[PDB]
Amino acid sequence: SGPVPSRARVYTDVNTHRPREYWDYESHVVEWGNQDDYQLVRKLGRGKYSEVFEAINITNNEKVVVKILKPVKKKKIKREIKILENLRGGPNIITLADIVKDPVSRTPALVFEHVNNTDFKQLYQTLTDYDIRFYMYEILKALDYCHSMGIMHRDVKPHNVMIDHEHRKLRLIDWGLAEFYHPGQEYNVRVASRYFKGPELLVDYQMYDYSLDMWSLGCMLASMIFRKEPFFHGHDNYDQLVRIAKVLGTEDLYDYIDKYNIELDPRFNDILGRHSRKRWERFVHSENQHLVSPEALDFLDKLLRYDHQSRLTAREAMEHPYFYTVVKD
Ligand SMILES: COc1cc(/C=C(\C#N)C(=O)Nc2nnc(C(F)(F)F)s2)ccc1O
Repeated sequence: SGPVPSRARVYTDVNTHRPREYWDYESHVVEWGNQDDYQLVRKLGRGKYSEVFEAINITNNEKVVVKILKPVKKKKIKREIKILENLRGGPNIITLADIVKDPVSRTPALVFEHVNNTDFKQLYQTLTDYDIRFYMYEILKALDYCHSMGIMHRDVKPHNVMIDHEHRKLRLIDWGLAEFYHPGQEYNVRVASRYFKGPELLVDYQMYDYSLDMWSLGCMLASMIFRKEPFFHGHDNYDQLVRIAKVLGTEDLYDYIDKYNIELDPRFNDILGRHSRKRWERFVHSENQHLVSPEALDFLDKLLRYDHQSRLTAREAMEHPYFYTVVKD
């Protein structure tokens, strides 16, 4: 009895066949740079796990960004550092430039390339149909890369997608929640922002994979093309699943949990209800129709599936007709 196991349908065995040093981040040995190379200019932001500063690298006169990690498990720190080093140079992956020991926090400070960002409230108010297709494709490059390298991001959301719109430059950031995918491994479901959490997380299914990121990407896409941010706006993790079910319907939710022999929290008995699956056209109106096309809706439809094994992979997504109009390098 109990839930049915699951495996990724792609990149299943990447970490199996890479050497142990690649994924065994607990044994990684950090090469420290010199903290005096970087002069902090201003604080950019603060989160649960870090503070971020604009800085100058006074050895080359280049702007950088410094992420000073808040005290946390050595394991979580080494995990992020190892993942960043493994992915460095990949398409639209934020580039780790240095690692220093901050003298005040006495924790690692990660030094990254500087991206001249516009925060996603003003940007998302402007982006055209063409812009959204372009930047989605750029996100997909990053996701196929990290998935192909055995890593799931697990925190895909607008805040973690930096865009310097002037230079049409995109970087996927904050790999602090990212993990190595190992077939059969059970993972923490307390990942991703509420609004971007996949159904697998919301029904407490731990044996998930790269396809989690594709659900999150779908949530981003829906918010952008329908001009509703966030799209699934739950007030807590339970209501989050109810909001999803009011769109995707309850019958396919039950098919999903029945497939994996998953049982819903009895707390859903009085709040879930019975809901038909809705057609995506109902979210189209005169103020977002310029961002919507049959191709957009089909693409969105193929990302937002309950069954994590049924979602487009990043590579499959890049083959979708939605991207036919995007100029390719
Ligand atoms: C929060 O985690 C990260 C954050 C960042 C970078 C930024 C953040 N947050 C970042 O560069 N933010 C900026 N905000 N304004 C910038 C400006 F105005 F200087 F362009 S950069 C890079 C890697 C990370 O893992």
